Amino acid sequence: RVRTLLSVLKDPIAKMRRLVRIEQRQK
Amino acid sequence: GPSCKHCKDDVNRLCRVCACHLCGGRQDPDKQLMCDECDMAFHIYCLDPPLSSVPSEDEWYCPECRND
Ligand SMILES: [Zn+2]
Ligand SMILES: [Zn+2]
Ligand SMILES: [Zn+2]
Ligand SMILES: [Zn+2]
Ligand SMILES: [Zn+2]
Repeated sequence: RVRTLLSVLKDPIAKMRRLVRIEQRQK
Repeated sequence: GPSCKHCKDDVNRLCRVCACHLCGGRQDPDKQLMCDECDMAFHIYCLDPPLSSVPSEDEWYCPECRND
């Protein structure tokens, strides 16, 4: 019941949240 | 929109930020655990020791965030 990468990829909001966090970190 | 500086979110590339933190692969995304602290992904079979299945738990934390 832990979150998988697939669970993130299939959810547009979760996916966008993850992209935003990665972009911020890479700044 | 946002795009990874390492892999450009190109599915033909490896990335240990966007995909498995240990092997950088996008394969078997249903077997990659998300750490609830650092939000890195980890194949159950990349962990050492490896997990035979996805834990039945509310949250999971990776060896790095556990500091073990
Ligand atoms: Zn990437
Ligand atoms: Zn990415
Ligand atoms: Zn892996
Ligand atoms: Zn972690
Ligand atoms: Zn690491």
